[PDB]
This record gives sequence, structure tokens and C-alpha cells, in this order.
Amino acid sequence: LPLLPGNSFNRNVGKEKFHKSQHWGFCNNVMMLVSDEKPGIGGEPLLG
Amino acid sequence: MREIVHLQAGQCGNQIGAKFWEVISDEHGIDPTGTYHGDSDLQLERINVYYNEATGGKYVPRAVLVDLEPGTMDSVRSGPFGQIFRPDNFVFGQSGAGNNWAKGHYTEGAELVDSVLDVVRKEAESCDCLQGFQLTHSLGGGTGSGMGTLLISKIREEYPDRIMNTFSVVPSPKVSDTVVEPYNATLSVHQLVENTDETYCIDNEALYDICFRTLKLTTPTYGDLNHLVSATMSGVTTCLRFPGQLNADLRKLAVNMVPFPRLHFFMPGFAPLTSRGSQQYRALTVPELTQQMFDAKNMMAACDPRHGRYLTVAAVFRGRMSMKEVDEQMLNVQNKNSSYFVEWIPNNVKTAVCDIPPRGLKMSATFIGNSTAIQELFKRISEQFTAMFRRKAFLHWYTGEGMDEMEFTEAESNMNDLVSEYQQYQDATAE
Amino acid sequence: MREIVHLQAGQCGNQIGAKFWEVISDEHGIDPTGTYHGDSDLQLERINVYYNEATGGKYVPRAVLVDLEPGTMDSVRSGPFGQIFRPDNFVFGQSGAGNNWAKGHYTEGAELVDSVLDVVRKEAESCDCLQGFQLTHSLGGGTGSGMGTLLISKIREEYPDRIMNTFSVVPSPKVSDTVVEPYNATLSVHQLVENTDETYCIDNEALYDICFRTLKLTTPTYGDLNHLVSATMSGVTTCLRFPGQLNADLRKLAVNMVPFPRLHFFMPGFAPLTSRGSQQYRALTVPELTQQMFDAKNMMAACDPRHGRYLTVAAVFRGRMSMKEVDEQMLNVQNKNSSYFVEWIPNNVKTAVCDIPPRGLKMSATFIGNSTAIQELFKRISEQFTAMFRRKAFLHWYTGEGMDEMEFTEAESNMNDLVSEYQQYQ
Amino acid sequence: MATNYSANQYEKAFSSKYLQNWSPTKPTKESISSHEGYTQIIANDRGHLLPSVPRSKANPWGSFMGTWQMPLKIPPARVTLTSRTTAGAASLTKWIQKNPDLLKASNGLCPEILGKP
Amino acid sequence: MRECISIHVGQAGVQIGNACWELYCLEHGIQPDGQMPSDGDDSFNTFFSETGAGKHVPRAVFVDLEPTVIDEVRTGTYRQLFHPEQLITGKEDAANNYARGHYTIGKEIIDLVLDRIRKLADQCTGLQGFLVFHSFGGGTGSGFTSLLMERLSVDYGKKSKLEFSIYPAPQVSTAVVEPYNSILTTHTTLEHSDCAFMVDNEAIYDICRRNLDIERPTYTNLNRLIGQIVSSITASLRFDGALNVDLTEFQTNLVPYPRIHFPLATYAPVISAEKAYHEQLSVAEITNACFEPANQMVKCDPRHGKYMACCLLYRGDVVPKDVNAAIATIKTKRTIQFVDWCPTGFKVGINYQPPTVVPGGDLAKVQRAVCMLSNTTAIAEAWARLDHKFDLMYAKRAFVHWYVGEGMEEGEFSEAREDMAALEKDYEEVGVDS
Amino acid sequence: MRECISIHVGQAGVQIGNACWELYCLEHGIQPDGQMPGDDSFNTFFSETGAGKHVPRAVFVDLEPTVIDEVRTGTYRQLFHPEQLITGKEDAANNYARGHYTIGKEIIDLVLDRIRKLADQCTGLQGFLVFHSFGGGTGSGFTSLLMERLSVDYGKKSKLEFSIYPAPQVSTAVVEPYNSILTTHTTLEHSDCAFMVDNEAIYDICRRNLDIERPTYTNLNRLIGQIVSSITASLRFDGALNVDLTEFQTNLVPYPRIHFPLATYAPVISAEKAYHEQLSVAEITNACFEPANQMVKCDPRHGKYMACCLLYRGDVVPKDVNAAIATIKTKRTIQFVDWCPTGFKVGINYQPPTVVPGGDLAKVQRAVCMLSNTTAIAEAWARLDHKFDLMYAKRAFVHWYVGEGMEEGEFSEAREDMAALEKDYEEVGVDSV
Ligand SMILES: Nc1nc2c(ncn2[C@@H]2O[C@H](COP(=O)(O)OP(=O)(O)OP(=O)(O)O)[C@@H](O)[C@H]2O)c(=O)[nH]1
Ligand SMILES: Nc1nc2c(ncn2[C@@H]2O[C@H](COP(=O)(O)OP(=O)(O)OP(=O)(O)O)[C@@H](O)[C@H]2O)c(=O)[nH]1
Ligand SMILES: Nc1nc2c(ncn2[C@@H]2O[C@H](COP(=O)(O)OP(=O)(O)O)[C@@H](O)[C@H]2O)c(=O)[nH]1
Ligand SMILES: Nc1nc2c(ncn2[C@@H]2O[C@H](COP(=O)(O)OP(=O)(O)O)[C@@H](O)[C@H]2O)c(=O)[nH]1
Ligand SMILES: [Mg+2]
Ligand SMILES: [Mg+2]
Repeated sequence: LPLLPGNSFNRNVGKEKFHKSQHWGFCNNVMMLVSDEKPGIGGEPLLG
Repeated sequence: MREIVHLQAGQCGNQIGAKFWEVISDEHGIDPTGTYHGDSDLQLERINVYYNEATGGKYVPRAVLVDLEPGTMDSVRSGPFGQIFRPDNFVFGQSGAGNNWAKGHYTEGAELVDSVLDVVRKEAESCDCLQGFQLTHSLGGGTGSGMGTLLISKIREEYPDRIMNTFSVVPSPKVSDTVVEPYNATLSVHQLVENTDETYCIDNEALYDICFRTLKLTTPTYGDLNHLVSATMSGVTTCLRFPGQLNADLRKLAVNMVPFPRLHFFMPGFAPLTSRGSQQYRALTVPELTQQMFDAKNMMAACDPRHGRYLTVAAVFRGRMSMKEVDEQMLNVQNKNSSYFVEWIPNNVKTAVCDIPPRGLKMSATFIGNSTAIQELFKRISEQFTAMFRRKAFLHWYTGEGMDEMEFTEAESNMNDLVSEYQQYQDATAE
Repeated sequence: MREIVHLQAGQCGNQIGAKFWEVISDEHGIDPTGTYHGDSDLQLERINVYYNEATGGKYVPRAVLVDLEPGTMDSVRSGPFGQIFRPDNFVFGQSGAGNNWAKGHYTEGAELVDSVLDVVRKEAESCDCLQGFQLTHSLGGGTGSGMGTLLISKIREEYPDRIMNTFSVVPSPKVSDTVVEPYNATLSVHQLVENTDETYCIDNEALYDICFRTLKLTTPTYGDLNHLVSATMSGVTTCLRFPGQLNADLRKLAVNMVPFPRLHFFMPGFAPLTSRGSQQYRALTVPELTQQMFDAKNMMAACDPRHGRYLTVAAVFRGRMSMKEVDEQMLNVQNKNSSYFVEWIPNNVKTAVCDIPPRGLKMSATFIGNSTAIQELFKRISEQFTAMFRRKAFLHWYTGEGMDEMEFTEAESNMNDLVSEYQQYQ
Repeated sequence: MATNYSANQYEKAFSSKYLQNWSPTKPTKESISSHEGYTQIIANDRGHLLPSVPRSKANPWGSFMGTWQMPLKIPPARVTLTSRTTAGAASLTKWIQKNPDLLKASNGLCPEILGKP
Repeated sequence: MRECISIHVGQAGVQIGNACWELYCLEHGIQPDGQMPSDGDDSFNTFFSETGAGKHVPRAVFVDLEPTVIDEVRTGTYRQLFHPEQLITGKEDAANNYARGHYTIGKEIIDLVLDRIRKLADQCTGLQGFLVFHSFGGGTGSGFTSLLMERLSVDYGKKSKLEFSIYPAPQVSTAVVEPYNSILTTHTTLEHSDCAFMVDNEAIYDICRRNLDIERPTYTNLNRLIGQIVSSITASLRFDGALNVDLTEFQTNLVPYPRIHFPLATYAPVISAEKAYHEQLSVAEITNACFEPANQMVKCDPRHGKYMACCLLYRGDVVPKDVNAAIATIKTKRTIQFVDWCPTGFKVGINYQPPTVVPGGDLAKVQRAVCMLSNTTAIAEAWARLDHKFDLMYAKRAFVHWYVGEGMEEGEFSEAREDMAALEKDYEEVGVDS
Repeated sequence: MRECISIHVGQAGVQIGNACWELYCLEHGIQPDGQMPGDDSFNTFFSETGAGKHVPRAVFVDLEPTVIDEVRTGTYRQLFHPEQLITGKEDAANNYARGHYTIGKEIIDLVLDRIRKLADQCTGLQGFLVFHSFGGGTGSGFTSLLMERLSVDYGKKSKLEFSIYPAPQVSTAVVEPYNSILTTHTTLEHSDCAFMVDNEAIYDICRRNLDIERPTYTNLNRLIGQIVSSITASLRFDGALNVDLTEFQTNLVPYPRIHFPLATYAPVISAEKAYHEQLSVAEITNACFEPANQMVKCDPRHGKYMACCLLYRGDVVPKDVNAAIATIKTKRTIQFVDWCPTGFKVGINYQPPTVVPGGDLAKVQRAVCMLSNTTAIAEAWARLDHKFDLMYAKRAFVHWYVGEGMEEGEFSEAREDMAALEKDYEEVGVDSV
């Protein structure tokens, strides 16, 4: 399945806990990436 | 030697760009880490078009992600390919647009364009010979419509002698995902007609209808629609980064499909979309790509080309194929239908051929059509705009934020002059 | 190079159409999967006439299936040979016609011609040099007679200089499987006389006669009747896809059959059909074929040629045979019978010879006969249309869909004139 | 949304019966008029119509007829005068003509008359 | 995608619905719980609907004005099959009163009934029509059914509305205001219906006594027979056949004129297991048994009248050649008479699946069967007798205050009697040969 | 960052706050002590502390201790901040004048100080959600000047309202028309959008859908909490396309005097009927338009829809939404005004609703909440005006209001203002030829 139009499937079929953290935010009046150590969606680590 | 800088405006632009960079990372064999894991030697010849080299052999995209509310920006970063974009390329405020063209253009989108053009200048001055700019946005929102046109009008006066390609999600005829779609669409099209070099009108009705009656999916989430749009974007720029027999880049295509300066709205299409249940029933031949390219059900816009006259047509092929078959198929499809092509232009179709087909595919083709039947979109938008505007519906949200009421009337008048130009060039004769 | 596009309308068109593609998939050695499993290399010489080449050596038919209800399309797809058809060629609505001509022509069938002509235009332009079209329907229904005549008048305006064939199942005299049968049968013959090149009249009464006294079948289901029709549809075009000593296509038979453009209603027959008990009591010769071919019990239409005059006659032989014995028998039947043949046309019978017989059989022949005695068919319908119409029975199902009442009186006068064209040549 | 706009080439997929809605249907705008120039403003800031603008005379809230407001003797929906007498079919036309409020309603049973007696 | 909505109104409607839906469940192999044991078949989509958890819910609406008929269904064996809202229940019955069932009590629950009908019809993906099961004599089944069909024709444009009516028997009658309710029903129903298959209890009693050899039948056997009839009608939709009939074709093929939509229903063979051992059941015998006057399921003799149109539906191990031969044998007789303006009098349908056996039943296990819907002129005598009873009761203005004080004016009686008097002349004008 | 401030004023607001914050703790996995058993989706509602303790961004306001002491004593005593529960001394006693002019000025400084202290810790504030009831003395009188001072301090933040409207037949108080008139006359100019419910419609829904013959206020509070969670779920969780708190402010208020939507939720069924019913995307949005499923006792067939907002949660794909919306679009019984040719907004979120233990709703895979602005509210306004001037024609109950601080001309000016409001609705409904 070499990524053609329609050659994809839902990752969200049997998944629960669709959360989202605040990776992007402001600190010291500066646009920043706040943390760099945060889970992806539902507690899952962000691929390394 | 021809770098392309990518602009992603709004949440629609952010999701479509996050799919597009995934698609061409798969095309060039770049892993989600950022390194190169590929087999051919041709995938590294032209990679500076989209990627910047770093220290350690890392290729990072030449894209900037502009938004106002970082919710979709977090959703972009929490994805599969969210770790390849540089964190300095993410630009965001702290207040929502709220589906307001005034909030996107005047009040909240005025303090952010300074940062956006700072980042855009930083990316554009690193290129050895910049080709142009690409933009992804939607005409039914607050940040894509409100600030995307501001970015267009800023970077075009900064860089006049370049090209501007827009992939714009026009309002749907029956979805109506926003109540103030006619206001936002009219006020954005009035800027696009003056400040855009090429516009591609991509519509969600046509995307859904292609995705059922041609691809035969049952549950088409937005990943599939973004994949179709991303395949169109990859097929447009393919001769720039892969060799072939007859090369044609974006400037050449714009030259050969824009005969008058106000006429730069295009219908796209993609050709080998094969059904999930019917792939042993079809053959892979150039006439079978052409028959699907020129099918009226295969356009990515909700307008019927049979209602007007094809001004110009461009076809970009991918794969190893014979030139005689391609030329005779374009000649046959021109000659057999003499009522859907303007008679004062012979040879309405440009052809380009690239050597490398997409991965897992044998042949490919992309169709870009400049047609007079695009006046139906602007006519519907103008009629809905006057139906709302005659009654002062929803006007306080726009007028109480420093917008005069003559702006609406001048936008309507420019849209009506444009559709009059389209009607005149439909009704013109050879004599 | 000479392609034939098959159009199937109705449930009668779909059950005949599904049995037809089962027959010529065995002549060309095509499995239910679709690939080729055969012994001769001559079977693939002319296979582009009926099949479209696909990837991996798979052949799909050039047939479009049209119906206003998927009730019969589901039964076709669940059969043995239901996997060969392209799934984009199935065209179907969601409301039946209800054996009403007005609904199938004006109200319900008017939406469905938007989708059919997208499929017909896709298959017709993919050919190299289109020979002509083909239709299978019934004149006693709502889909076959209603929309099947809407498709004829729409693909003839697009493609005027072609060959239009119809295998139309006319109503039977005593069967009468529809109460409103002559309204649909008269309003459809009025449309066939102006828009069709050749028409083959098939009657279900005559197919019952053959399966009783010739084939001696105790239980003749419609699987066997749709075999008899499909053995004639493949015998007419057998010179298009097989070599011979003297060959004749669809156009060559129509030139030699039709002396005046209104007279194009034929009567088919097949020849070597024999019961299982009398298989060993019969010798295979060309006079054995010519005797059964001209038999009045062997016609597929409920019209007796002994009551009329043979205008023109054709025969399409199959199998290796001598050209003297073929040309001797057609002369011998004309010399004895000087009353059943017209006098201002000498040598009424045309002959064609193919070389490849059907599998497991030594010789064959297909009979096409234009006769004056086909006026028996149009006169027993015009007496039943006029019987119902003067009391105005069942008009509110037709006039209530917008149809004018002068259209009924025009369908009388076009068909009452047609029986007077045939009388003056008897 | 007083107006429904056609999808031009995809209008068949959005027909009323294909979307599983078997009742009658609001009309679809097949053809679109073309204007020329900006639109004069006819309404107030509060949405009120200006004094010079002509107005309609129907109910400002709608034309819905409930169960207890519909006529006691509702006319039929299929009316064919093909086989009736010249006076029997005349009573059918007067029956439909008697109640113009049912024909004008948003629900609006609209019989279609065909034929001659 | 050939769906069909069942609307069972009245006590007769509810009991016939129970007897029908038991047969449907056993035909499609669905438990009383609602789920098929083990078992990708979709043939039940005509009558059932797939919940995602593998449970099938019927496409029927049970309507009543009294709780003690629906409560037996709600606490019976099939208490888990039906949806809770599909069993709609009134509070106080109409009590043999057309005015009560039309204007006062029937005007209340009609919005809820139409809402549930709208939900089912939006669930359906291709709709053949509605089948309304009711009785002319009863207050609910007459009065509520009249305005149900009026508002149903208002809501849905020209869809098929088939009727299964319990006609008043000529001698046996439970009620006494039955002619009043029947006149006031049919006068409204004339312009708002498509076809009305009629069966009455006296003829089915005689059939069940003579043929099935049951000395004391109840309503259960009659409702089983009616369920067999409706299964034979819908078997062409549900199972494949040689040539099959839709739900619109015999609406078109049995109604020759706008005021005449009253066929009669007959089934063959209705024989017991002691006589099925002896009798050979061929194709000709069952279709000769349909045409007999004693086997007719309406207490009327068609030898007085002339057949207008016929519709035959064969099921089982049947070949079309014997059907053709037997139809020719019926046509060549002299005791069966057809009108002169109908030379093509028949319609034929053929199906493969034989009728199923319900345990505890009465009918035998057979290989072939046949149903018939025939339109005769021999119902003008039934209309004349019913108008006799109406006029005889109405000359003294008896039982009239029970309608006048509960909703309707008094001139509606005279207008309905004039409409039926015109219908008599309609039938006699149609029945004259030219 | 995308975060809200909740203001629960009155006994109704406090009980709705209890039912809301129990649900919020359930979705974010916060124990009643206030500590998680990492993820930061709670930052919309809960704010961290250096001791690992999460405190809500809510302010409970009341003029009587007997409703706040239950919060201070019960299960969630360790969760709420001690100064977030502000309690007066004597109640407003069903008096708008007592709640606005005498008792309301004693704690308004403390309430505004606490609101400012919450907004200082807020880094980017979406807006305020005010929960109140029209028919209560505190919930109208104090809420009026609370909205006025919030508009004075915070210039253009979103101030969404969740208001218990007076039910047409069921009613508790007697001066309910006086209180409702006098609070609408001020919130008309000092509100942005007012989502409304009433008790009788939710009683009917809980009776005919959940088969609960004897509901209490707890079931109603849970049903309102589900709606508030469905509104804020686009901020808290990720979706295909999500909706901010400004977007349905802009897309439902066409005119400054017309900001009164109606709320509807679907599917609302029990576990005994979820076994039978199949709840697809089309059926729930066909159920939203049904008048028996409305949460305001009114019939929208007698009116014309001005605008609509749909919010989907769960296992939902976009073309089912599109097809069901077109099926709605092609129905004659649903009518729209003539000047709104694009009427809908659609938002989609991924996480299905969370079931509360001890509750009554069965949990499902998908749900939808509708916020519909329609013309058929002129019935409610005209009936309420009829009750007001019927009571006021002979000066009943007026000495109670006059002796507490207001002039009697305020009654006549408020009645004239809503007399103008009725004309506004009528002239908006009038078509143009
Ligand atoms: N064939 C048949 N007829 C029935 C059955 N039950 C009742 N009937 C007939 O129905 C007639 C009376 O009407 P019902 O159906 O009992 O009652 P209803 O229609 O609900 O009218 P109300 O009692 O006033 O509410 C009687 O004359 C019976 O002939 C049945 O199970 N089978
Ligand atoms: N829906 C709903 N309404 C409530 C609830 N609690 C109280 N109400 C409404 O509140 C109204 C009475 O005012 P309250 O909220 O009890 O008290 P108040 O607003 O503080 O006014 P005062 O008692 O005078 O201080 C009643 O009409 C109820 O409709 C509740 O839990 N749910
Ligand atoms: N093709 C596509 N369209 C999208 C996507 N997300 C949103 N849209 C469209 O964008 C339109 C709304 O634009 P909006 O999100 O308000 O733009 P914004 O205000 O700039 O963020 C809707 O009509 C959607 O159909 C996506 O991922 N793919
Ligand atoms: N020869 C033949 N005739 C058939 C077959 N099926 C049906 N018929 C005849 O077709 C006539 C009616 O066709 P009908 O079903 O109304 O066609 P439709 O309305 O187009 O679906 C009947 O008289 C049947 O005898 C078949 O398989 N073979
Ligand atoms: Mg009863
Ligand atoms: Mg209190």
C-alpha cells in the first residue's frame, strides 16, 4: 500500500481518549514551543 | 535551482499542507525523522526545491504554517509527520478569528503579518533562485480568507516578478459550512482577481463525489480529500524536480493558459483514480487516462464544463509513454467536440511529459482547465451576497470593526465586471 | 475493428442477455473468471467484436444492463457467469415502471437516460470502427417497451449511419401475461417502424411449441427458452468473428432483406435441434438442415408463412460443407413452391457459409425470413388495441402521466397503415 | 435559504428521492440570473423594511397548517378526468377549488389535473 | 432496497399483524428475540432492519385506540422483537363510531402515527408502498383509517397504499352500526386509495369448515390464512422467481376506472394433511380451484358478474408451460365470462420458494401454491345489499345522534349515500357489453 | 490555553455547576480530591498548583448559605477553592429590586475581584459562561449588574448566557413576569448570545424518552451539563473541523436585538431502547429538527429558521453529515427566512460523550447538539408580555419593587422596550416583493 489516493485507513477506528495537549504557547511574551516533553494525543509518546 | 516556498493559511490550509508534505516526503523517500532512506539516485538530484539541508544530513521543508488559534497547530504537531517542520516556522497568535473576514484582515490579522513576512523573507533569501510561492487556504473562513489575502498583497508587492499559486477551497453549493460564506468569498475573490497569478478552485462537493463514484470508499474522512488535493499539487510541480521528454514548469503553464490578466481561475482533475473493486476490469492506456481526464464528472469543482467553452487546457503526464499517442489523443478530444472549445484559438491544449511515475503507479496525468463555465461559481456567490446584503443581514459584525459599507459594493461590482468579461469571451466569435 | 455494443433493457432483456453472454463465452473459451482457456488459436482472432481487453489477459463484455429496479440484476449477478460484467455498467433506478408505458417513457425513464448515455458514449467511442448496436427487450412491459424505445430514439439521433438491431419479444395471442399488454405493444411498434434497421419478432408461444414437439422436454424452464433465442443471436453475427467460404455481416443481410424501408420485421429459426430419443434415428446432411430450417413448426414467431408470401429469405450456415449442395437446395425449394414466393423478385434466398460450427456439433444454420404473413402479428394487436380504446379502458394510467390522447390515435394510424403496406405485396 | 442551488453536474446525486425523502420537494433553481452593478440597500439597521419598499401580503411567520386547521374533507392528490362525465368531473374541480388555503400552505397538497372529460 | 411499510390499524389489524409477523420471522429464520442464530444474507431488508449489533426490527406500525389488544403483544412471546414506539396505543376506544374515530378521538394520535411513519419511510432506501390492514365495521379501523389515508396522501404524494380490508359479511355481523361505518368509510376512501383487497369472515369460515375439516375455527386460523395470502403477495419481492411482479404492477393491472379499485382475494390449495396424502397437487388443479365460487374468500358468487381483470401468483415447483396450458383451459370454458373490452384479461407471476409450514398450524406441507386477485362486477350486488341496509336503518334516522353529537353534521350521511348510489350506476355502466 | 471562565449565579446556576463539574472531573480523570491518579487538556478548566492540585476556573455566587454549604460539606469539598464560593447573608426574596439595588451591591466588589484574579492567571481567555435563571430574584437582579460591570471592565470578550426561561404553563413564582421583563430589558443590550432552556420541555423529554415518570432537578442538571460539554468539547479535544467560542457567536446573531437561540440534544434515550434503535448520523440530526425533541416548549413549524449550528461528537464521517443535511434541506416542513441563503454551521469532534455513573443516559458512539435561532420565539415573548401587562394593569406587586429603590417608570419603559422587540421580530419576518 504505497500511499495512493484511497489507499489509507482510519487510525481512529477503535480508539478512545482523543485528547490534545498545549504544545504551542506563550512564555515571557515570546512565541515558543513550551515543553518539548508532552504526549501526542491520548497519552501516547510523540514518536521518540 | 527553482525553490518553491509553501504558505499554509488557516486550519484548512494547515491540514492540507500537513497531508501534502507527507505525500511528497513519501515521494522523495524522507522518513519522519528527517533523514534519507531511498533507493534511486534520482530522488536526491532535485531535492532543494522543497527541502533545506541542515547539519547532520537532515532535510527540512520550506514551508511556513500561519494561523491564529493554535488548536489545529497542536493537532498538526501531534500527527505522523509533525516533527519535520522547524519550530520557528509555526506562526500563531493567541486569539481566534471567529469566522470574521474583518477580524482576519484588519483587527487581529494586522499584528501578525510582520512576523509572517519576517519568516517568509528569511526562507526566501536562502534560495539560490526562487521560482515562486505556493499557498493553501479556504474562502469560507476567517484566517485563510482574512489574513491569506493580506499575505498575498504583502508578499506580491515585496516580490513583484515572481509567481503566486493559490489552492483555494471555494464555498460549497450545498454544504454551507459557514453562515457568512458569501461575505467572506466575495471579499476574498475581489482581492484574488487583482493579486493572484494562478488560482485553483478546489471544491468539497466534487471531492466527495469523486471519492464515492470513482474511488468507491465507504467512510471518507478528510485524510482522503486532503490526499486527492495533495496528489494534484504533486502532479502540478513534477517536471520541476523530475526529468522527462517535454518539460513544463509553473511559469510555462501560466503563460500557456492565461490569455488575459483577469482570467486565472482553473478547474483541476487527476487521472488514474481507480476503484477499489474494479481494477482488473480496466486497462492502463493513454486513451483511458485521457477519457478520465476529460470526463465532466472528474472535475474538482462544482461547475459543469458543458455549460461553457474551454478557453485553454493543460495536461501533465507522468511515466514512460509514447508522444504520438498523447498528441493524437489531445487532437482527437479537441476535434470531436467543437462546441466546448473557443473557436478563435487553435491548439487549446498544452502537453507536458515527465519520466518518473508516482510510487506504486505506472502512468499518471493531471488536468488543469481554464474554462468559461467557472462564471457559475461567481454568479451564485454574487447572488447570495446580494440576497444577504439587501437586508443588512450579519453586517454589524463587519461594520463595527472599521469596515465601511462601500467595500462590499466595490467587491460586488468587481465580481459582476468579472462575470461580464467571462460572458463576453464566451459569446465572442471567430469573425 | 467491427464492434457490437449490446443493450439490455427490462427483466426480459436481462434474462435473455445473461444467457447470451454465457453462450459466446463458451464459443471463445472464456471461463467464469474471465480469462481464456481454449484449444484453438483461431478463437482469439476476432474477439474484439464482443469483448474488451483488460489487464492480465482478462476479457470483459461490451454490454450495458439497463433496468428500473435491481430485482432482476441481483439474480443475474448471483449466477455462474455473473462476474464478467463491469460493475460500472449496471444502471438502475429505485422505482419500477409497473408495466406502464407512460412511466417508463416520460416519467420514470426520463431520469435514467442521463446515466445510460454516459455509459453508451463511453463504450461506443472506445471502438475502432463501430459496426452497430443491439437491443434485447419485450414489447409487453414497462422497462423494455417504455425506456427501451426511449434509448433507440436517442442513440439514433447521435449515431444515424449505423446498424440498429432489436430482438423484441412481441406479445403472444393466448398467453397474455399482462392486462395492459396491447397498449404497450401498439405504442412501441409505432416507435420501432421509424427508428430501427432490422427487427426480429420472437414469441414465447413459439418457444413453447419447439420445446414440446421438437425437443420433447418435460419441464421446459426459461433457461432453455433463453438458450433458443441466444443460439440465434450468435448465429447472425458468426461471419463477423469466424472465417468462411462466403461470409455475410449484419449490414450485408439487411441490404439483401429489406426492399422498402418500412418492411423490416423478420422471423427467426435455428436448425439442428433434435430430441434426445431421436438422436440416433437421424442422418446429418445439408438437406436435413434445409428441411428443418424451412419448417413451419420451427419458426420462433407465432406467424405461419403458409398464409403469406416470402419476400426475402436468408440462411447463415456453419461448418465445413460443399458450396454446390448449399446452392442446390435453395434453388430446389424455390422451383417447387411457386406460390409462397413473390414473382417480381427472382432468387429470394441469400446464402452465407461459415467454417467453425458450435462445439460438439457438426453443422448448423440460422434462418431469417421477411414474410408478408407478419401482418398476422400486427392485425391481432390492432384489433385488441381498438377493442379497449373505444371503451377507454385503462387510459387514466396513461393520460394521467401527461400523454395526449391523439398519440393513441397516431399509433393506430401508423400501425394500421403498416398492415396495408404488407397487403399490397401479397 | 429561500433558494436551493443546483450542483450542475452533481444534481442527480442530490435529488429528493435519492436522499431517501419520499415527500414532495422544494424547487431547485436550475438557472441563475446575472446582475450588473452594486445593490441598493432596502432595509434598516434593525432589519426593518424601508417605507418606500413594497411588501408581500402573506403571513410573516409561515403557512403551516396543523391537524386541527386542515379541512375536514381533504381533496385527493391524483386527479385524472379521463373517463368521467362532463358534470361529474366538474364537481371534482370545484372540490379542489373550494379550499385555496390547503393549496397555498407550506405543507400544501397540490393536486395536478390531467385530461379532459 | 425493495422495502415496504406495514400499518396495522384496529384490533383486527393487530391480530392479523401478529399472525403475519410470526410467519415472516419463521420464513427468514429470525428468533423471537430478534437475532438470527449463527448465519451474508440481506433478503430480509424488505421487512426487517439491521441494527449494528445484529438485531432485526420490523417495519410495521401497530395502531390502536384501546390498550388491551397491544398489551398482549407487549407482554407476549414477541415482546423483544418489536420496537417500543412502534406499538402505539390509545386511551379510550371509538366504540363503533365513525365520528368518534374521525373527528374527536382519531384527530389526537394521528400526528404521532404520522411521525413514526415518517421515521420508517426515511429509514427505507427504496419504497414500494404501504400496506394498511383494517376492518370496515370497526370504529377505529374505519374512522381513524379514513383520515390516516387523507393525511397520508397529503404527506406522501402518489405512493402505493394497498388495503387489506375485512368486508362486512352479508349475514354474520358482530356490530349493528356496521352499514353506517362502511358507507362513511368507503365514500371517503374512494378517492384516497389505490387498491383494496377484501376478505370477509363468513367465506373463510365456510372454507375452514369444508376444506380444512376444522369443526370449530377461531380467529387464529383465519389470521393464519390472511398471513399466507400476504406472504404470497410479497414473495416476489423477497425471493427470486422466473418472472415476478412488483407492488405497482397489480395496482395498474386491476384498476380499469377511477372509481373501481375493489378486487377479491382467493388462495389455493387450502387442504388438510389427511387429504394431501391422497390428492396429487399439479399446476392445473390449483388454478382450476381458484376459479370455483365455493373457494372464493368473499361471500359473493362471480357467476352473476363478469371478470374485469385477474392476477395470478404461483409459488413453488411450477413450470410456465403448464401455467400457459391451464390458463388456456380456463379461457376456453363458458361458465367463466370476461367483459368484451378486456381481451387480455390475465397477469401472471411465478416464484420459486414454496410456502413455509408454521408448527401448530393447520395447512399441509405443499410443493406448489397459487393466489389470485380478481376484479368482478359481482360486487355490485354486495353494494346493493349494503345500501339496502343503510337506507333501511336511515329512513327512521336511527343511531344518527351518536354521530351528530360527536363531531359530524347530518348532511354527510345523505352525501355518502348519494356517492354510493352513483357507484352502483358506475358498476352497471361498466358491466354492459357494447 | 484555549480556556474559559464559568460564572454560576443563583441556586439554579450553582446546581448546574455541581452537575457540570462532576462531569468535567469524570472526563479529565480528576478525582474528587483534585489530583490525577503528561496530558494537559484540563488546562481549559482546571489550573495546576505547585502541590499537584487542580482547581476549577469557576465562580459560584449566591445570596444565601443553604445551597453553597452543601458544596462546602459534600463530596467535592476538597476540589473547589475556598474563595471561589461567594455567599451573601440574606437572599433576594424573589425581588429584582432587592437583587439589583440593595443586596447586590454588597458582594459585587468581591465577585469582580475574584473574576479579575482568575483572569490574571488566564493566559488567553476565550470568554465567560454565565449560568442563571430569569425567574429568580438573585439570578435576575444580581446577574443584570454583573453583566453590566463585566461589559464595563472587559470590553469585547464573549459573554455567553445559559438561561432558564419561564415555562409556558408550569411556573413556581408569582412575580416571574416582572423579573423576566426587567432582566431582559438590560441583558438585551449587555449580552452577546443567550442559549435558553426551560423546565417543562426537559420534563417532557425525560418523561417520553427516558421513561422516567418522576424526574427531579438532578436529571435536568445532567442534561444541561451534557450540552455545555458538547459546546466546549471542540476546544478540549481534537476533531476534523472544530468550532471556537466566537464562531457560533458570529454565525447565530444576525441583529443586535436578536440573540436568543434554542438548544437541542440528540440522541437522548435509555439503555433499554439503545438495544433496539440504530443511531446513525442521519437519524440523530433528523431527531434534532423534531419539535418533540426541542428543549424550549415551542413549535418551530410556526416560525422560520434564522440560523443553525450543529455540533457532532464521536464516530462521525463528513459525508454522512452532508447527506443528512441535504435530506433536511429538501423538506417542505422546514422553512427558512428569505435573506439567509446559507444557514448552517457544522462542527465535528472525535471523542464520544462520557457516561456518568448513577446517571440515566446510556452512552453512545455519536451525538449531536443543535443551536437554532428561529422566529418562533415571538410566541414566548408575546405570551410573557400578556402576563406582565395583565398583572400590571392594576398595579399588583408594585410596592415591593418601588420601596426597594427603583422608580416606577422603569416598568413602563421596559414594557415599551419589549413592545419594540415584538415589532423587531415581526418586521424581520416580513418578506419583500
Ligand atoms: N378476519 C378477522 N376479522 C376480525 C378479527 N378481529 C376482529 N375482526 C372483525 O372486526 C370487526 C369489529 O371491529 P374490531 O376490529 O374488532 O374493532 P376496531 O376496528 O378496533 O373498532 P373499535 O372496537 O370501535 O375500536 C368484527 O366485525 C370482526 O368481523 C380477526 O382477528 N380476523
Ligand atoms: N432547570 C433547573 N432550574 C432550576 C434549578 N434550580 C432552580 N431552578 C429555577 O430557579 C427558579 C427559582 O429561582 P432560584 O434559582 O431557585 O433562586 P434565585 O435565582 O437565587 O432567586 P432567590 O431565591 O430569590 O435568591 C425556579 O423557577 C426554577 O425554575 C435546577 O436545578 N434546574
Ligand atoms: N478539503 C478540506 N477542507 C477543509 C478541511 N478542514 C476544513 N475544511 C473546509 O474549510 C471550510 C471552513 O474554513 P475555516 O476552517 O473556517 O477556515 P479558517 O477560519 O481560516 O480556519 C469548510 O467549508 C471546510 O469544508 C480539510 O482538512 N480538508
Ligand atoms: N423469452 C423470454 N420471455 C420472457 C422472459 N421473462 C419474461 N418474459 C416475457 O416478458 C413478458 C413481460 O415482460 P416484462 O416483465 O413486463 O418486461 P419489463 O417490464 O421490461 O421488465 C411476459 O409476457 C413474459 O412471457 C425470458 O426469460 N425469456
Ligand atoms: Mg376496538
Ligand atoms: Mg436561594
